[PDB]
Amino acid sequence: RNLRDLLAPWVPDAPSRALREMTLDSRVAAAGDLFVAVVGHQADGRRYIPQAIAQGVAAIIAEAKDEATDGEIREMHGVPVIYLSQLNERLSALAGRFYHEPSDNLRLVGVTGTNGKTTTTQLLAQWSQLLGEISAVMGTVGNGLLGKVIPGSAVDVQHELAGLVDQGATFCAMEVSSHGLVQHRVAALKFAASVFTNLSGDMEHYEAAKWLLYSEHHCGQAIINADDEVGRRWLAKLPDAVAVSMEDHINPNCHGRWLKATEVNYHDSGATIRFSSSWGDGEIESHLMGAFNVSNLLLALATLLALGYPLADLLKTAARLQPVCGRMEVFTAPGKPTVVVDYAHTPDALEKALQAARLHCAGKLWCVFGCGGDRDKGKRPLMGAIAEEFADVAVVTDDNPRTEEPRAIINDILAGMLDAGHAKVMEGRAEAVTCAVMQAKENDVVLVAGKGHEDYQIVGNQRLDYSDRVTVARLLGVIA
Ligand SMILES: Cn1cc(Cl)c(C(=O)NC2CCCC2)n1
Repeated sequence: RNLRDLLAPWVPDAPSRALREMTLDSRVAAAGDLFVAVVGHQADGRRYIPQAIAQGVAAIIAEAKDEATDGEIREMHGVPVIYLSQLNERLSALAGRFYHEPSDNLRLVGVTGTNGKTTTTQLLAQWSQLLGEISAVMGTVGNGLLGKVIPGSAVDVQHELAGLVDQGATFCAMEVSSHGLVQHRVAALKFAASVFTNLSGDMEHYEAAKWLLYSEHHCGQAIINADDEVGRRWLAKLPDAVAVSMEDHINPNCHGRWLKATEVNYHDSGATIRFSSSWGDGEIESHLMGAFNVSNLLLALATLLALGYPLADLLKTAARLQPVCGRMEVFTAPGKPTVVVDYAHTPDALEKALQAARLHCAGKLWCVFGCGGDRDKGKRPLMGAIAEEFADVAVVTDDNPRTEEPRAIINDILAGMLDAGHAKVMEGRAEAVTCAVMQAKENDVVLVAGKGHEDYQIVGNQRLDYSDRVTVARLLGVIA
């Protein structure tokens, strides 16, 4: 890594210096590093130029605004300080070149939208890896190769993706936040494909801003949910985009590429998805629950088809797609009720989970849940209300009561119900789960909400070892 090489595309006669790492933070700027002095959140990194020089950085690239001309080469205490106008915009490109263009050395897929980003990301990474890729994800959960994921500027994005390339990643599924897009955090990334899940006088400027940004990015293949209203607005202007639907929104007059679920059967262990596409028709057996997750799976399918993965191979491997751990995660066993573990711990999330669960439920829908102690009490009656309305049987129990009287939390939940008396109450979460699962009929569904993947119950100050997943698994006679 050389300052001259790094800046060649922009600054013709830049000094030759060996560079170690690239950083925005003067406090971690070691000897040999490239320090990047940016202006932003009422904060100016050019303040910390002498600090960095004193800490022995090899060179500095700084914002030119008010201080210098674009590409102006100065030197301070033997250290090259090079000024670039609108450095915030160019940071991704700068970092990209520094880290040897990671997105040009793997198949990168960006997923944007409000919901389904994490699930769609994980499905893409999974399915691609099942077809021979070494796949990775970068998202809200975290970054890493599939299985080794662990918990943010334009430089960090390029640097992390470079790390995944070094680890042998050939495919990466990236969650692209709306916020990050507006702040040029992915401005210079070569996306093989961009996916849109959903959105949930003014409308003109918002759309204009988004359209403007789109034209500035290398989005690659566009894969869009046509069941979303903004999705169809995108599709109207993008004749090469792939339209995906499960609610009869493909308009075949356009003669574009498409994928639509024709019929879907939500059953006790997942969904059977019959679909047609411009790549051909087929039937997928998904082990994921709810309509939203069919949509996510169809988006991932359409995306991989668009990138040239063969339909027959994707079909062969579809059954092996798993859900995100503790996200509408189904547990079935011969002759026993279906049990779904979900982390839903807010009113809206609980409602979604129950509505999702209902689709797979021939018999009665049971909801086992509680609320956290020593936390905002406002949600408690709201979650009670939702449990009452959208489930047939509400089993109110404990969920991290902490120092707060467990029964006090339950009472707050019950307060929200029209008919608290028809709710079952059982303290001991384990016992309550056991109660729902044991009493439920074969064609019933038990949603165990609130914890999902978490493997602890906080009673008092103790963090006791407990898992919904393990409890459910033992009762059903399977492994979590
Ligand atoms: C600026 N930019 C980068 C990405 Cl990625 C997107 C995006 O939102 N793409 C979705 C709408 C058009 C196709 C899918 N926009």
